[PDB]
Amino acid sequence: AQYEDGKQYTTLEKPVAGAPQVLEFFSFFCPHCYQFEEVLHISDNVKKKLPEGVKMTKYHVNFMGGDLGKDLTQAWAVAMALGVEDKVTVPLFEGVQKTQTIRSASDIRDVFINAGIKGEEYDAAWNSFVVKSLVAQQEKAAADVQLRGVPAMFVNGKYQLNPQGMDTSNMDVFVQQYADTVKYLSEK
Repeated sequence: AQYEDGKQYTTLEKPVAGAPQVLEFFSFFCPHCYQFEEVLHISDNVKKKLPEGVKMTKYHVNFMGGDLGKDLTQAWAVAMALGVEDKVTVPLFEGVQKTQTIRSASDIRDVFINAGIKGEEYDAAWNSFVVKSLVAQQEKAAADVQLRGVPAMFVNGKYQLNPQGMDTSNMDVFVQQYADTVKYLSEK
């Protein structure tokens, strides 16, 4: 066939029930994740090819960057709670990987302040049980799929994207193959 298990995707030996429809995992420490966000705009192109009513979920992971990695997972929970993902994603990536000006929780917080989230509002969220539960959700989702690498995308808790088996000569062609594969898996 044109789409083949073990080629553009792999199938989970242990499918995950009640999973988000499109589930993406990333780390702000992850170099291909940076590319996926700033150069390729994967999430956005996948969305444009998904049907009506399909929600996309994106979670941060702990297993890169040690203590700061965990802070980032909590900060991402804050972004999700406040709905400010689209305002902090780029400066968090650049602060970690480009300028390397993010070295502490306080430096993460600065990114949010500069993005216009108020101090009182950020700290309140940071310490909230709603954010604690949101951290727990990110951890559980990654645990459920035995996750040891990012970037990762899972469709319906059964299929996992396999970008190593797509062409990389053309950046644009790669993105469409990726997005088209997600759509195919989605209709499966």
